Amino acid sequence: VAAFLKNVWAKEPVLVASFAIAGLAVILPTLSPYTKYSLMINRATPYNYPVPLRDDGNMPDVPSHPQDPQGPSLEWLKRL
Amino acid sequence: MNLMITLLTNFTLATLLVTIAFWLPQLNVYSEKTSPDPMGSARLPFSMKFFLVAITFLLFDLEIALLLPLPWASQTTNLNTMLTMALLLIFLLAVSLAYEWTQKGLEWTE
Amino acid sequence: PFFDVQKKLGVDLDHWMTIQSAEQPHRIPARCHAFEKEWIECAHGIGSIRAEKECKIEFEDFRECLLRQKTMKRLNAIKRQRDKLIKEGKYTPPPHHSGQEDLRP
Amino acid sequence: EGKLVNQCALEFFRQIKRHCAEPFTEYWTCIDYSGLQLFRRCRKEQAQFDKCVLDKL
Amino acid sequence: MMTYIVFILSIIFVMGFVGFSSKPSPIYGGLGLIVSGGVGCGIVLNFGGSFLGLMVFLIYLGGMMVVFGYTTAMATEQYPEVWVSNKVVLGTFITGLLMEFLMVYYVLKDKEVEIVFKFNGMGDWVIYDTGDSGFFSEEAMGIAALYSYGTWLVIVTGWSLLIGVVVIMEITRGN
Amino acid sequence: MNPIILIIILMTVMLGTIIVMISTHWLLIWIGFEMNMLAIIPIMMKKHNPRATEASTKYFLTQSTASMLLMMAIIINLMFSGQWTVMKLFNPMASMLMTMALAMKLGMAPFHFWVPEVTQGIPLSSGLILLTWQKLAPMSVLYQILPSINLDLILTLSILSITIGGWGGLNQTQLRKIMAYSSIAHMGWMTAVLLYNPTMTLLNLIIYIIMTSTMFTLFMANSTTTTLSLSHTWNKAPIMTILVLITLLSMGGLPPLSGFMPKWMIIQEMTKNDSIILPTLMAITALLNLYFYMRLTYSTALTMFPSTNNMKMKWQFPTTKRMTLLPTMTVLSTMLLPLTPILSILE
Amino acid sequence: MSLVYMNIMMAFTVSLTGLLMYRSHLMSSLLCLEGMMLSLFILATLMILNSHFTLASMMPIILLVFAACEAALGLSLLVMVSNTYGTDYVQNLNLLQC
Amino acid sequence: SMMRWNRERRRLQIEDFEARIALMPLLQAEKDRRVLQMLRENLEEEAT
Amino acid sequence: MWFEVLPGIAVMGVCLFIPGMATARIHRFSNGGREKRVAHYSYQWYLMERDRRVSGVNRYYVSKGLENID
Amino acid sequence: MFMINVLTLIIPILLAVAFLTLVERKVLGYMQFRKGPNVVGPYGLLQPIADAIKLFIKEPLRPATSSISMFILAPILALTLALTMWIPLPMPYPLINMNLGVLFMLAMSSLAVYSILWSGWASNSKYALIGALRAVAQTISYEVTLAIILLSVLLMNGSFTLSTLIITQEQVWLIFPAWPLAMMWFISTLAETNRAPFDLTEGFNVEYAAGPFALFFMAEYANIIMMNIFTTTLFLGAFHNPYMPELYTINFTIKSLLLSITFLWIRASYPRFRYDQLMHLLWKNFLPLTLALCMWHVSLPILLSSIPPQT
Ligand SMILES: CCCCCCCCCCCCCCCCCC(=O)OC[C@H](COP(=O)([O-])OCC[N+](C)(C)C)OC(=O)CCCCCCCCCCCCCCCCC
Ligand SMILES: CCCCCCCCCCCCCCCCCC(=O)OC[C@H](COP(=O)(O)OCCN)OC(=O)CCCCCCCCCCCCCCCCC
Ligand SMILES: CCCCCCCCCCCCCCCCCC(=O)OC[C@H](COP(=O)(O)OCCN)OC(=O)CCCCCCCCCCCCCCCCC
Ligand SMILES: CCCCCCCCCCCCCCCCCC(=O)OC[C@H](COP(=O)(O)OCCN)OC(=O)CCCCCCCCCCCCCCCCC
Ligand SMILES: CCCCCCCCCCCCCCCCCC(=O)OC[C@H](COP(=O)(O)OCCN)OC(=O)CCCCCCCCCCCCCCCCC
Repeated sequence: VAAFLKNVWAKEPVLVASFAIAGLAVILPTLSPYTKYSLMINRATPYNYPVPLRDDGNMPDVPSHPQDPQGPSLEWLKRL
Repeated sequence: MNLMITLLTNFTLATLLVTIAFWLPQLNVYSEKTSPDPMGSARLPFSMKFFLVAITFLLFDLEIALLLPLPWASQTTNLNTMLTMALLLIFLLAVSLAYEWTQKGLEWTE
Repeated sequence: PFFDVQKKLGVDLDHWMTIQSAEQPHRIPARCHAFEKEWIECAHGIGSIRAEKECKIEFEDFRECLLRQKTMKRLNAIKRQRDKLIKEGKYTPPPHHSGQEDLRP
Repeated sequence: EGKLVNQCALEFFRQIKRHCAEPFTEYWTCIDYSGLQLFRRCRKEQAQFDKCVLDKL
Repeated sequence: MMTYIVFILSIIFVMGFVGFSSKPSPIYGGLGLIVSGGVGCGIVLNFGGSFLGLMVFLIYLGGMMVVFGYTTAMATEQYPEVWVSNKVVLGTFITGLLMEFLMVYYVLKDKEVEIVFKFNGMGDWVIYDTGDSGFFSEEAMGIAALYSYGTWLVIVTGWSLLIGVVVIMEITRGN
Repeated sequence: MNPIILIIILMTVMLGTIIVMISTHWLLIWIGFEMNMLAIIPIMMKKHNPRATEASTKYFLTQSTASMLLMMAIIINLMFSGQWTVMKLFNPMASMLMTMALAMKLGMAPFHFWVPEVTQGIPLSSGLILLTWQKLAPMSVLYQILPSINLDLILTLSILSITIGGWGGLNQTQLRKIMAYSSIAHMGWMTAVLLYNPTMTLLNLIIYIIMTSTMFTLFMANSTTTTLSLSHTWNKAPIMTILVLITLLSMGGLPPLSGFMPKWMIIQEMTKNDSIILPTLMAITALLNLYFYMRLTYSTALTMFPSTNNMKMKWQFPTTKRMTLLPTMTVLSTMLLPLTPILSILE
Repeated sequence: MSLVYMNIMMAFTVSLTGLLMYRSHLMSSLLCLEGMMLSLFILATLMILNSHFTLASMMPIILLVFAACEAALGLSLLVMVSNTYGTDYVQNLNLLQC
Repeated sequence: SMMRWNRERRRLQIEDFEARIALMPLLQAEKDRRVLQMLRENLEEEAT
Repeated sequence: MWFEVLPGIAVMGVCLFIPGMATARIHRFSNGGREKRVAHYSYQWYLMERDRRVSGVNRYYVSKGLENID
Repeated sequence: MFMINVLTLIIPILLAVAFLTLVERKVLGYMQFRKGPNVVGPYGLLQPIADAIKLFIKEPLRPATSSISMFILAPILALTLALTMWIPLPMPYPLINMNLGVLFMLAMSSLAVYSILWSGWASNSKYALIGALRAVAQTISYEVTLAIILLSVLLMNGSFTLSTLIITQEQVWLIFPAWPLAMMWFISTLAETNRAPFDLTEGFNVEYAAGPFALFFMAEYANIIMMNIFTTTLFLGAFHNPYMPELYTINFTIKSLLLSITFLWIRASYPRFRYDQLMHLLWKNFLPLTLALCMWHVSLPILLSSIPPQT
């Protein structure tokens, strides 16, 4: 499992490089901390119009102006 | 519109250069020549290996046709599913390549 | 033999591509989102036999939204009458259909 | 309501035209040059327009 | 004249199949199908289907019709044709193709305008630019959704392509 | 063929039929038919002889034409309905195209002209698959689109299929072509009762698959492909002699055997709907099938016996062949008629 | 119905009539079959782009890929025929008359 | 380097999209008045 | 010696420099001294046709500023 | 005004292809310890003009063609696809600015094998047909890794736009995160155009005259210059100031000349592959590494949160 690895690195380095790159491409998106930021950036990219809501009277988490405190903020994206 | 004009101008320049290349030395009255290669009168034998590499091109080209919208699919919200299906398509292209390997399909044009 | 595995197990294998009114990427509407939504909500759950004769108005509105055969028929009628009146010399086109009016926005 | 939009947009631009028409003109000319109209090519004119707007308005 | 252009291409498209459904040869059949693929791709591209037209070129024409011409050229043993000096070897080609465009322009006659003008599409047919879409081709994002939404579709398609490789390698063995 | 590759290809055939059976979408119907054809093409070429390549070529041409006509019917449905649910079709042009395409995939007449050829070109197990498993997917689509199927067209195809599958069985000594014309006649029987009671369609399908599988399993157990080669069964394995022929007496449609179970039930659903002439004509043609197949029964259980001397050597060796489910399928293809009201499980 | 759809259907039926009257070769049959597939691609594409139905835009590519794989299968069948007789003639494919 | 620059380009894409979002009410009101102008003109010329 | 290849390389380099310089100067000539408007998307084309309508002379590249509002 | 722009693209392409023959013969001269042409013009600057006037009045071979139409449509298609590959190339702004210029170029280069195939069948020779089938198999083989490498690189771009590819590389060259893709791309473009050491046609279109051979020749060299410019834009993308586009134009011109002379310097250095050895190079060396790097450049912007913008 180690002498076989040295043998296949001696005979066929192309397939060893291919299986190593493919194995890292499989495992490393889960072992990474920055993978969640890909999800967050792709879900915070505004392709549509943010259709507003009628104010029924009791919605504390929804702002009234873009320059309000509450609302989803992208301080993490500006700073990183 | 500009693309169609550009294609038409490229086609016109191509046909003009072909027409000049055929009609300009046919001004010459050089000689009418007679008496018409590694085979003289042999038929063509078919080769199975050339057809195998043509169909291998076609099947991997279909797999590439599936792989083509990946720079657009990177922008989606369901990145775990998108990554799984992208890796699954490239893995199936690799499994098709390994099956082409081990059944001696890539031999004498390896 | 319609073995509805997708309703037994609770998987969505091909329901998402089926109708236009389903969840589209980036919330893109179809051209006939309202008409197909009304034909589906009309004809839901009552079966095909009742759905043919009891939702024909919504279905014909949706078919005419798809093919636009009545709208193309109406535009051909109006354009034919307009061409006949321009040919007879009994009508003149307005400036806002001839191209001398410096469009709105 | 749409006309209300077209009532409030003009009063947006008039309030730029009374106070800060020249940094705004220098800014939208550099916006107007680019083919894709990049914000990333016009940062000093953006800083001048934002500075003059935060001051005068 | 320029308005009816998709319709014009469609007419040429129909005529293109009469190039090879009459079947003069498999090689000229492939040539007529390539020309028909190009003009049907022009029909696709003139509705804003840019990616699908480039799939016609890249996968149908440059991917598959290459293989059809390749397999045809490994069969149907060839023979020479007329090879006199330039009054035959290119002059007959130019007169024949001018008669082909004469046939293309020749069908737009009084039996055509009774269908064209009574059922005028151009003016109200091509409606792909009906309003705004945004910062994205809707057709591009619909093809992009093959990976997030089309999980089962990609599974059965990749399985069919793997089985296609296996099936071709089993039937083309002879043993 | 590599046995792992054989298992993968057979599971792909089953997967294509299952994708046609479970899908609510037309593209997946088309994908399942494409997968089914693509995977069944090496099953026909298991032996690599020119008759299998000819059979696979004819099968590819017919099934590909049927697949393209199916996709044109789907496209015309998307015109006149804007949707993709596998339900009734919203244009009788698309209905006629899908009915013609499914009749081509089943090999119903007048699109029957590939069924006795291809079944002749291929081995007995691949012919078994072609005449049992490949019926299941187009009959499932016909089960799911019957509010749009034209009555006159499906009855025309049904009675033409029964007449041509009847008069095909005269001039044949090949067992595989006789099973193919029996296939054509039984598909006419199945699509006769489709717009009246599709439970009897599924009953006829299950009884047909059981009888066809019993017959092909007996043909594989004896390795006989012609009538004249079947005629030596009495001297080699005498228990094999009658089971073929009581199963074929079932396949004609003859009481008290269970092959009388479909046709009678079909008549039992067509005299309800005031059609008296049409089941009368179809079952007179079934008696014509009895005529030719009873002549084959006389050929094997009686007159044309005589043996050759090398048969004496076959007496010193039993069948080591897998006769898989052959007693079960032989019991289920004859003695099922006293359990005829089991058909309610097929609703 | 509509006009350009009628043209694409006319091409489909013309390549069908070429696919139903064989002259000499099997390659002519495969070419008419793939002209049918091409017309199916064109007509599906114009419907899907017309209605702005977004998720079906992957459908013609699917309709391409499978069917192109189908064509590959057909080409391989032709090759095996041309390895037995030397030509791809459909009249060499008549041994299953008996 | 591609990490930092693709992240910055995503921030620029969000800035351009917010410019679009801030302009969409005016463009939608002008689009509404555009189509109603043209349909009223088509109605009056249809009536004459 | 080795610098003898440089006239041909220079001629080929001028022949490659001419198309890009040419299309940049034509884009600045036909668009009011500026770049050509890139409309890859429907929003860019919508703003572009809005410019063509607000300019009044059927030309998108005539920019109307604050002088066109009161 | 647009036709002026089309002519100022297509005439300097033909002049650059004409003088590429001079640059090739001079650089291959000095690398082979000899001189290249210097007698005809001053330092050889009239050798392309003399060669062109020689080839365009040379006798046609009176070809025994198996077809008229494919014999005429193979040089026509070769020149048309040689010219139309240039129209989306951003220099820094292309002739046809299209959203899918990369995919357009991949499609129009995948269509370029029909000139080879129609030249092969339009000859009566079975040996020329066998050579044409081998060339077609080689070219469609290497188009696979063209497509996969090109896709893997454009996973860092955001879209198939060639002008966006200039915006992508404003901070770093794209050869730094993608040099294995760069070197396999470069050998793959070397093997597309049947360029040495992949030139087994000199180891199919000899049925033609010398004039139509000059047409196939100049289409091949236009493809060489075009793929060098496309590789320059794709991996060594230059700095661009929108107020002075000539900086980008001179910069990618110098890089394109260096990469074309790198083709000229590869062809004067190596022996040819045997045919199965370059099929081994594609199907058993470049294709596993290329698929692994395709998986890598899919999954890498997801794990590094470096997913490029769509627009
Ligand atoms: C874009 C601008 C240009 C880019 C650069 C290109 C310019 C330089 C050109 C030089 C001249 C080329 C002449 C022709 C070349 C043709 C022959 C040739 O070289 O064939 C290719 C050769 C072929 O090798 P071969 O032919 O010797 O192999 C023999 C094979 N067997 C034994 C089976 C017979 O090499 C390759 O295929 C390698 C390609 C590049 C690989 C890059 C890998 C990067 C590293 C990955 C990770 C590895 C470690 C493992 C994981 C570690 C993790 C930490
Ligand atoms: C799980 C991650 C994703 C994996 C899938 C994606 C992979 C991308 C690359 C696809 C490659 C497709 C083709 C692979 C075929 C493998 C079989 C093979 O090549 O066997 C033959 C070979 C012996 O060489 P030979 O036969 O002589 O070659 C002819 C020329 N001389 O035999 C060999 O050379 C041995 C080759 C197999 C063993 C290689 C081991 C590499 C290990 C690298 C480190 C660990 C990586 C982690 C994953 C484990 C991978 C095994
Ligand atoms: C509502 C109902 C829904 C549907 C219900 C279920 C429908 C089932 C339809 C079954 C169709 C089966 C077709 C045949 C099996 C498929 C695989 C196959 O062919 O296996 C046979 C196998 C091949 O072995 P091989 O080595 O190739 O033999 C040839 C000589 N060398 O081995 C042999 O050749 C050995 C010989 C015996 C093979 C017997 C196979 C019988 C299988 C069918 C059983 C009966 C049907 C199922 C039960 C009733 C339900 C209808
Ligand atoms: C973007 C860059 C593109 C660059 C392309 C051009 C590259 C080459 C640049 C110029 C190189 C030198 C050209 C002159 C070569 C020598 C010609 C000459 O003088 O030949 C002498 C010959 C004999 O005449 P005779 O009078 O008898 O001499 C005895 C002395 N009394 O008399 C004659 O031969 C007669 C006179 C002929 C003169 C021909 C000169 C060359 C023509 C080139 C045309 C194309 C130029 C570029 C066009 C596009 C740009 C404007
Ligand atoms: C043997 C015959 C002769 C052989 C030599 C000549 C033919 C072969 C060589 C030339 C090939 C022609 C290719 C034509 C289409 C190329 C693809 C294409 O149009 O892509 C560009 C573009 C898509 O990009 P995108 O930015 O999305 O579009 C603008 C959106 N804002 O889309 C557009 O810009 C769309 C522009 C309008 C549509 C153009 C339609 C062209 C005419 C129809 C096809 C003509 C060729 C037919 C025969 C082909 C034979 C191979």
